[PDB]
Amino acid sequence: MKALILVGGYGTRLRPLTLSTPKPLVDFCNKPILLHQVEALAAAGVDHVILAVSYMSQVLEKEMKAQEQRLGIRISMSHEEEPLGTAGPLALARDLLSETADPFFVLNSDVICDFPFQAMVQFHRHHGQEGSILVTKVEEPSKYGVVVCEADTGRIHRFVEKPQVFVSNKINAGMYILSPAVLQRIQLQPTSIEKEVFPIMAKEGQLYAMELQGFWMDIGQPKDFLTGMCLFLQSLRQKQPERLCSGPGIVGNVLVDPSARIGQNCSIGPNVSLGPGVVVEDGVCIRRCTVLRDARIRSHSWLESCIVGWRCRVGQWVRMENVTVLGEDVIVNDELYLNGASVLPHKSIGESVPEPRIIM
Amino acid sequence: MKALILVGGYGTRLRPLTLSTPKPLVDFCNKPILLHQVEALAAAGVDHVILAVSYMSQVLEKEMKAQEQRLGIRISMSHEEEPLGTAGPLALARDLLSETADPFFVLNSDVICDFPFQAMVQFHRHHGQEGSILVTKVEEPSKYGVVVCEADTGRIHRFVEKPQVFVSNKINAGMYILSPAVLQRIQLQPTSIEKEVFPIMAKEGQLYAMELQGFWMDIGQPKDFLTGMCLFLQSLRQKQPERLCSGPGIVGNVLVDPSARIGQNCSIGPNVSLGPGVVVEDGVCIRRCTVLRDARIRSHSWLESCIVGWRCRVGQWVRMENVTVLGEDVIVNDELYLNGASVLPHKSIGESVPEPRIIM
Ligand SMILES: Nc1nc2c(ncn2[C@@H]2O[C@H](COP(=O)(O)OP(=O)(O)OP(=O)(O)O)[C@@H](O)[C@H]2O)c(=O)[nH]1
Ligand SMILES: Nc1nc2c(ncn2[C@@H]2O[C@H](COP(=O)(O)OP(=O)(O)OP(=O)(O)O)[C@@H](O)[C@H]2O)c(=O)[nH]1
Repeated sequence: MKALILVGGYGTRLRPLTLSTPKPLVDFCNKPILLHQVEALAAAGVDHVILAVSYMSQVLEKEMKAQEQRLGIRISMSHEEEPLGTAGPLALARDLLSETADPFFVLNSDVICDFPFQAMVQFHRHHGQEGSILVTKVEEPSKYGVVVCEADTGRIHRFVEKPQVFVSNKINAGMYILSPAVLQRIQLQPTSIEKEVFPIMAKEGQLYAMELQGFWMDIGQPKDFLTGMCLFLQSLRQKQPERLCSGPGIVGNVLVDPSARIGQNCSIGPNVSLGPGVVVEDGVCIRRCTVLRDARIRSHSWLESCIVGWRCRVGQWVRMENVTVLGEDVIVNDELYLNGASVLPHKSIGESVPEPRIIM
Repeated sequence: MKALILVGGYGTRLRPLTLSTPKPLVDFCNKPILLHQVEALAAAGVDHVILAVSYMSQVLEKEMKAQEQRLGIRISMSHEEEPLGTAGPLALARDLLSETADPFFVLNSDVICDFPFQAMVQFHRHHGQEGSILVTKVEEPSKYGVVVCEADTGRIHRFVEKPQVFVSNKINAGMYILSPAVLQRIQLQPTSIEKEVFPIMAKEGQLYAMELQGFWMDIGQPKDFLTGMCLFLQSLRQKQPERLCSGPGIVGNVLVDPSARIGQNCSIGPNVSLGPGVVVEDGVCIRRCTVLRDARIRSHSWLESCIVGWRCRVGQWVRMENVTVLGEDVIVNDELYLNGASVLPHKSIGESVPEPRIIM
């Protein structure tokens, strides 16, 4: 099939991470999240996907042009200079996606599940109308478009009603199979697919709703980034137990990259994903954390529920907790305490942050 | 002469403006500050200028090499790959600054003053020694690197100083004359000139001082940028009053580019620097505020002590004050009070913000 991941957004949620690199090139469990979705597409049999680029096209173009030939598929990219939202990508790319009368796949980048492409195309053949979404039921999140669905038919009566769920209990997981007939309904203008097309789509009855098995998380937020990392390591425990590292100083599910290094007398606790090149010295405790490429974590420090970005140097006897995000090349001095520090890139910290702040 | 302007330190201070363009290329009084530097250098009579370019290398050099042909002076660019601090620059360009036994200018990226290049190059020869610095008198020397000198030689005993040094009352204005033998005190490793080379040169007896005559300011902080603005607009009233705009609603020292347009029945207050293309609508009271390029400020707004970045949109009845700095392409919604808001680029604000805060 031909597919489409709209990957151009300014990652304003997940901001210090998405200041250096784009949001799809943020390394999520030792492999970028665009690479997760496009690798699942290549597993599903989609022959062709094109990126819908708006911002930091350089790095995305380079890495994706390499991974094009990495795996046997023709993957081009549609470039936009003015950000047309998440719908204008459809009409910008309508030149090649209005060729045949076959449905195309539109995914958010920031969504990680296990991807039922074949189950949803099996779903989409039944109702035969324009658009299919998949949805996920969680109680507390209402950020996305919360949807109202039918019985095992699945037809959408209503969606996009504002937060005050009241027993709806289904939120759309941002993945669509659209017919090419709705390609002409969208126009070139800066438009959002989530709140412009889909409302009249829902009052027309053309959306249908496949709902998902389990392990879904959107990881556009750093707290949601660590929660999705927890879920993804749980799913890898239930699927590939040999990938998760296992030793005497390893608790729970830990995803150590082979290029990484872990010193002795150090307790890498549960739900940790060390990146390619990290140096965790002798005596560090790390639980629930994400450490990205080339980040050195010096000895006797204690990290819980925090993202440590690229080329960071965390000093000795440092305590970082409560979802602390560090940008690229952030240097924490020794014996400091960071609580909720959102640190921008290229900043050396010599002073504790005892309350959640944006260090700038 | 040869000049060496250090221009590749990341502008961590005055951050939402330097998260998009480099600190040398941010607009200060409608011109990049680096262009103030090299234009007064080319007026004074240096042969060429070496730039030390690390951070946003391509976008800075893409304008610098287009300006060198228009100036009439040559430009070399010592390309920093690791950022070698603020002294490792002239260790990188050692062979360029070692072509002849000659003092060379070393300049900072942030300083703006009446650059006294010829009086400085007259002063450096009389004292004989290896290096001379341009100092300036402050009002209150509370916490900055302060300098204590001699009576008529200016032989500075001690250079760098942590606070409660009250006896000094003189600071480094960021301009240095340097003989090539200082060039063989340096090493290719990353180092600072204020931290280590000037400290041992004030141990030697080579470092000499000569204080300026008014209007010095850095633009490293954003409030320091705003007081430097007017420190410059008071200068443009004192020296070349033709450049400053004057009109019925225009009061005080205002700078307006010819592309900038202003509706009627408004009140542009003193110390305003409207950049190129900016659209000021009806009834918009702008005072003490620099408005960078392509920024639209909608009607009935009030702005005081503020920096509006590139291509921002300020809504109707918005009250922005207290060094509220908007980054590039920040859309402020109507009827909103912003006080202290540092707003990161590509971010829309729907709530008013009463307390000083970074919006990430
Ligand atoms: N190609 C492209 N993709 C876009 C554009 N705007 C949004 N997207 C995509 O929309 C997807 C999901 O939307 P969001 O969850 O709100 O993420 P976002 O674009 O980073 O926006 P924020 O709310 O600021 O985080 C993101 O993965 C983006 O890649 C665009 O203008 N061009
Ligand atoms: N080429 C280069 N120049 C630098 C580097 N670091 C500092 N400089 C220069 O050193 C001079 C003094 O530094 P600062 O005034 O503190 O400016 P800054 O580099 O933006 O750093 P902060 O204001 O502290 O964020 C400036 O002219 C910088 O351009 C560097 O790593 N590479």
